[PDB]
Amino acid sequence: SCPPTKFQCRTSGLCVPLTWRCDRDLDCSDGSDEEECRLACLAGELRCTLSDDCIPLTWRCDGHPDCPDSSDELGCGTNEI
Amino acid sequence: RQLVESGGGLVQPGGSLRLSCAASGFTPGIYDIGWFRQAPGKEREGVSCISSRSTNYADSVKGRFIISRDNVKNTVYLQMNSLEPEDTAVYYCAAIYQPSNGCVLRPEYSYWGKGTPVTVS
Amino acid sequence: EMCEIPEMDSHLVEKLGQHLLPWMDRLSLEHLNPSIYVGLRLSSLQAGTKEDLYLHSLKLGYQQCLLGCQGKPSMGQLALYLLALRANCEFVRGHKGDRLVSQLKWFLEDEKRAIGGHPHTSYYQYGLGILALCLHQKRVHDSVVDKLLYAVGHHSVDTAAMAGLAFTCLKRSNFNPGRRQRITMAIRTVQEEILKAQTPEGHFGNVYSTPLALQFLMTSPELGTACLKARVALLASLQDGAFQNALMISQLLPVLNHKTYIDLIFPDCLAPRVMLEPQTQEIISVTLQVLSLLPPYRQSISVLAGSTVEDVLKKAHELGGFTYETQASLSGPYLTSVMGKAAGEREFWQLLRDPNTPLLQGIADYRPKDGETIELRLVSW
Ligand code: CNC
Ligand SMILES: [Ca+2]
Ligand SMILES: [Ca+2]
Ligand SMILES: [Ca+2]
Repeated sequence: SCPPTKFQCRTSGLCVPLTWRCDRDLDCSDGSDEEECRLACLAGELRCTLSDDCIPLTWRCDGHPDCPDSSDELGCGTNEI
Repeated sequence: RQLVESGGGLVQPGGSLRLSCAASGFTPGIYDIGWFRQAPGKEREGVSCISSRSTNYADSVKGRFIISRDNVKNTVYLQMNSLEPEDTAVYYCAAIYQPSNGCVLRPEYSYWGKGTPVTVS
Repeated sequence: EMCEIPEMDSHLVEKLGQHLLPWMDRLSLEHLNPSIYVGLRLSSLQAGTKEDLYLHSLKLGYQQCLLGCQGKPSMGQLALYLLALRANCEFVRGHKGDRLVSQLKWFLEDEKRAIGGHPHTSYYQYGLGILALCLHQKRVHDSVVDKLLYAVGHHSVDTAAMAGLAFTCLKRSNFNPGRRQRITMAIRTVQEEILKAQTPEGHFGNVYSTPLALQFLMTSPELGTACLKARVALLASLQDGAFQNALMISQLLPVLNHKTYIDLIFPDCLAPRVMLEPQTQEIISVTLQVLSLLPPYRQSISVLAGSTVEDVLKKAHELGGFTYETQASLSGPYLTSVMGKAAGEREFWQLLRDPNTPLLQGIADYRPKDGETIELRLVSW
């Protein structure tokens, strides 16, 4: 009973955009979306190794993955790699 | 820091121009940039803008001026085509953080430039 | 000492919630209000199956417009969206979740650069952002906290109150231990400032300031005499029916239920909640007036009684020779431009009534009495 652009969660009966179907994130209560599936930076900044995003060096090792690939948080707990 | 406009100067109708908004201390991917014009005795109007992560034009400019970003520079260019008299004004570029999908044309940006004079006869 | 709002019968909270219930069915991004969802969940009341649709609409609009619209949502509104996540016993999480948080960190970072100065938004939105992050145990750099720390120019009770909430979370979470001693001075001084702003009637600078001032006061042990003075104050104004604004109602319900935003550290989604269930002849004449512009505008407009200042402005526009512009906010229509002049930076169009007294409600809540003159004034702040 969902419009053409959205996928309807099987249990909850709610409407979820197809961008959310198969994105590794559980956006429906049961997980229906994820099942049946398959320029340079500045001075005090830092480049994510595999993406083109820039993040200030202070978001490195801060507890939160500020890069898509999580690289800002990789080496933490040990000198270098 | 701030942003600087240039590329403006006298031309006659039917001409071309290129305005250059060069942006210093701004992280490349995260701000909306937009071009704004204020003609003498007139409120500042929204001309064009380039999206943070797309393009929006003001309909008086539809098909006339086109925004773009130089990959090495971190500068955004408003390329000006099919010039008419009422496109005479000083031209400002501006910077705002608004990861909302589009950039906006309404005059609420947070970092403003000096303006570069563009006049036409 | 100690700061208590004693227990009350269901009816005053009941009808206070009946002013929230119509919004639960207004899911356009233009109207979606995370502050409302938070205050319901933190309250004695509930709207049942509507709450899940309401949350879903937020998770829809906010995630699609910021990660994929018509403008906005705002970064400050994103902070309230996070609080709504806690209000449902969730941590921001996942790929979409991680990106949202980084966005809101960028906000806190941009604002920190601009200060170097004022923030582009407000110190309120600044501490609101820190507090949402701290509620999902995400950390912000010591340098970010420092901007807030120094900010306690002159500030309203709400601003200090929200700062206080941000710092209380930092302390209780042991976050930013580099500044530990300075957060507790800030918490202390935020307390001493709110008490100074108590009005003779008993309010912490305004009736609307009192909910948030109480939330912050409720978290950190003159104290109780001021808080009793506050409760009489508050209670009188509820009988006078001062709380009509949804956002205001949403900041006050948590207090009536003995909760603050800081309780979202440890959300209690199961505690049971009471289920919320769902013309004039007169014509009055208001004189609308604008003096910040030359030559001044002053006219009498004739509208039905019970009309709001908004109702007047529309009518002044219809009759000719008056224009204004508003923009949507979580609290209703905000007045942005009057007569072609728009509020500049550090400017706003203030609303007043006779005599030179600023209104405590906006253009869509204030209902002028027959004969009141209403000013729109372009004021610096
Ligand atoms: C700083 C601030 C404060 N303000 Co002003 C104050 N002081 N405000 C705003 C500033 C906005 C600009 C900015 N850079 O933020 C400021 C001072 C210019 C603005 C204007 C005044 N404020 C005044 C009050 C009393 C409102 N404001 C509050 C929201 C009071 C707030 C305190 C509080 N307890 O909430 C407050 C501390 C912070 C608002 C915020 O950031 N919310 C969080 C944000 C995430 O949500 P938001 O909805 O997107 O925020 C925007 C709106 O709230 C909008 N807005 C701000 N105030 C209002 C008021 C109304 C009535 C409406 C409809 C929208 C707004 O501006 C924000 C974005 O710029 C409200 C609680 C404050 C209070 N303590 O009483 C109060 C309304 C109470 C009620 N019953 O609804 C307004 C009436 C005062 C007047 N006499 O003119 C007036 C707005 C008039 C108008 N043009 O329509
Ligand atoms: Ca998904
Ligand atoms: Ca990080
Ligand atoms: Ca944008």
